[PDB]
Amino acid sequence: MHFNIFVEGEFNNVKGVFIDQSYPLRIQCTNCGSPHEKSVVLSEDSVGEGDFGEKVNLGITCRCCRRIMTLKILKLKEGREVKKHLLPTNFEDEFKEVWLSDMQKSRFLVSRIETNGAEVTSIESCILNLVSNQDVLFTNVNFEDRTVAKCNNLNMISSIIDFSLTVELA
Amino acid sequence: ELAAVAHIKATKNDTFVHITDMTGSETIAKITGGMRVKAQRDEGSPYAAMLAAQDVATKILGRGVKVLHFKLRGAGGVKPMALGPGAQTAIRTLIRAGLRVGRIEDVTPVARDRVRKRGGHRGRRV
Amino acid sequence: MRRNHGRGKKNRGSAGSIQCDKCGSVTPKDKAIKRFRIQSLIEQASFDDLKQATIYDVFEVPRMGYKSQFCVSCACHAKIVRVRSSQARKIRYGFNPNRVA
Amino acid sequence: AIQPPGSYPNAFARKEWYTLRSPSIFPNNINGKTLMTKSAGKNSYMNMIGRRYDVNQADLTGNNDVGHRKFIFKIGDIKGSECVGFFDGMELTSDKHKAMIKKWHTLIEAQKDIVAKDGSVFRVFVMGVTRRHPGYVKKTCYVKHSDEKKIRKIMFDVIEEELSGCDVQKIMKKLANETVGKRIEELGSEIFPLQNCCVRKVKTIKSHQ
Amino acid sequence: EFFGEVTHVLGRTGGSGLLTQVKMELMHNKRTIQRAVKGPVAVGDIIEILECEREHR
RNA sequence: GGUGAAAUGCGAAGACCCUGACUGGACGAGCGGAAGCGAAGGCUGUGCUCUUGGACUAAUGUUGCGAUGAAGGACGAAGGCUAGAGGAUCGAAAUCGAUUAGAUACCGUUUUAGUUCUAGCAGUAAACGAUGCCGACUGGACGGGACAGUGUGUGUUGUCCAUGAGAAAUCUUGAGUAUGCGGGUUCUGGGGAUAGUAUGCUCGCAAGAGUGAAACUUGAAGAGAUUGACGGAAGGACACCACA
Ligand SMILES: [Zn+2]
Repeated sequence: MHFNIFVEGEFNNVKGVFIDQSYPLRIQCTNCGSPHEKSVVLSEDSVGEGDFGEKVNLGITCRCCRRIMTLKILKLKEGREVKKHLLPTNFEDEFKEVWLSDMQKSRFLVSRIETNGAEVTSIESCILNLVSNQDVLFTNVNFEDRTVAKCNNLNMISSIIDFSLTVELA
Repeated sequence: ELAAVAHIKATKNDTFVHITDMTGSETIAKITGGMRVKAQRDEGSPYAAMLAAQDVATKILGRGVKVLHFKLRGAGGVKPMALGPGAQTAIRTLIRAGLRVGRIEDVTPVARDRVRKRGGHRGRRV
Repeated sequence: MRRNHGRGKKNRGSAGSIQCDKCGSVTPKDKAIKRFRIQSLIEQASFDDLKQATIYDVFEVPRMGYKSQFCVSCACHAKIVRVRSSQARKIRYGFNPNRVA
Repeated sequence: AIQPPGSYPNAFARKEWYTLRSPSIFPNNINGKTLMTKSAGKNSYMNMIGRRYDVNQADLTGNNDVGHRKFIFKIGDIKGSECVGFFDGMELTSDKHKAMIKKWHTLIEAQKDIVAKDGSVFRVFVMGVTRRHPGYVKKTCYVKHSDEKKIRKIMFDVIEEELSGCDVQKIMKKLANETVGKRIEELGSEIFPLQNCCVRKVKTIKSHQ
Repeated sequence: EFFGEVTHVLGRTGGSGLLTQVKMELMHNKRTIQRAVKGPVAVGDIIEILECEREHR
């Protein structure tokens, strides 16, 4: 069962968004219904092993159902989702590198997960990154608790209102 | 009162809970555990058979049905013919919602001279 | 190993074959492992709730009989049959059809 | 909900309820209701003719020691707000049928056709098992092959001098009292003692009614 | 609620030796009954119930 | 739906599930067993018909007409091949999806020859009890199947114990009856490997079958049993450097 992470709200002078692939969430055991009482962190450099010995990111043993549960991150293959871009620099060819998804239905795709035996029901936080409409990049944009990010490129305002993160089955 | 029949198919995957007429030609409710979970591995477990026999309970219990005659089955034929795990936990969940019980029977299909089935001369080597 | 040579066949050439109930492999009928069981149609941890639900004044819960048939690999793996020692290999168990009840 | 929300693309109140009524031979004539989807105005209810239902013989005639037998009826007429059934078959329940076959015994079976008085044709299947006498000490109880061919000839004659040209109202009277299973067990037990002799099933091949 | 006094200790059969089978004897109307408990029970003890309709074995 | 878990693939032109009618090929469950029959290969629905076997029972006929058997002849699982008919299920080859360091494999999806019948060719199997045929003689115990008798007999056959035999495992109408060595009559073997390979010949539509060497190489290859070591072997006990 595959999941998708999205960013919602109304966007003003934004061109792209991207998380850094490391964030906490909350899971719950299928065949049980009982939820995990903590928030686990799912990075992309972690290592694990399932029942057949495959290489996954995280591994938890469901207490009630009494089996193993695995999660792992996919990468959003570069031919249809990420659409390589560039950005400005000094006079010789630096041209800073970035990948940015597409705004299909008034939201951006940022990550993709594959799950066995567990099930994600929420996500707590992340590390946000903003790309101006022309060329300037804001890193680690401190979003409000009131869900409005805002930064200024020395004159103008790029901002996002009604900010939230979701998890939809794919 | 008013009586209906409950056809309950239960195998290693995906129990069924299907309620019909006395003739059997008119359906009153049909909910399969398997449209209660999101993992394909657990379509046929006893927790998903309890989530399925509770929706069927509240619905037909307002549509006027009071009594139930049962008809159980496995998969029969050239397939394994014995009731699965989520069989007994859908019956016990309807008996508690308030319904009464009539006759009980087992109606699995019996091959009296079958056809050949999968695997070969050596079987499925896993 | 055995004086059977592993199967109950005497004074005939061929003896008919069957397909195993778990993997589906082809085996002689005299060599397969066969088991018979009578199970109640309703679970035993559910009889109390069924005595208040019944509408008839007298009810008998049904029972069915089942014959099973497996191959040597599938019965050994499933622990239907186990490895025995050299002398205990010779002990056969039966049914006695002349028992009183 | 296994699928994502959208990927792949009250009528019950406007229905009808009828009443099923069985033949008047049995005391309990009323056996339940049956729905009907009102397809059209002045809906031809010939879509409700042909349906088929069964009832346990312990419910037609309130009695408990005969609850191992069933009767099967077929709808053939509508009178106002009420349906009528006709005799269509008979069978044993699968749990009682299984309990008569025994390891180390012989099983004899026959079958035969009969013709009723109006021309309806029925097939009849019969059954029997061998019996041990009160001082038995062997392991098997088997009849010789040439003597199963003699008991089978007897089973063909009992079937066709009772169930023959005769009304259908009484063919349902001697299928309920076990008249055929009791003649088989005395004419046939003079070749070998038998037990569990019964009619196993009845089919309708071609009815008139 | 109801009551009952344990009078026989059949055995300890749990997943990891946690539960213990027992044979109670209801008191408002005498009836032996099997039942599984969870704590450290002895003989002569009187347990509570809130419904007496199961036997477990 | 199926899986250790999934993916390809099927589903709003309504699948899956429940019901009324039909069509088609294949198969003959349970009863079904250390039970029967056939030269062997093999043979389980019911009723008719043409053919067949061994045993038993007897004051029938005949009168040695017999045992073995290079050369010759007929039959012979499954797969394959040649013609016609047929087409449910399963499925080599091909093909994608997984798994993997890699898998042209195990597991799965799409889809074939074949799998069935009639008429033939072919001639092989761990075609095995890995156990020529005929004749004489030999202790017990518990059984089965057929016939005849009346407290038993003849032909067959399963299990278990001695005597005897054997390198031992084991054998019990024989693997017994003395190296104390001869009842009649055949076949096959003569250290391993080269090799059931070359060549000639006979048979076959073919695929192949039958018969069948040498040069050169080499000190062991093999049978049955004993004590150890090991097993991604099975059990029974145990332990807050194990769990609850
Ligand atoms: Zn198997």
